[PDB]
Amino acid sequence: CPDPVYTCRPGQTCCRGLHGYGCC
Repeated sequence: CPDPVYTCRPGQTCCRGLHGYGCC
């Protein structure tokens, strides 16, 4: 999640694990 806009909740880190961008 390089872009400024956040897809997930704040605080949580964005991980590119699963096929789809997620927050873990």
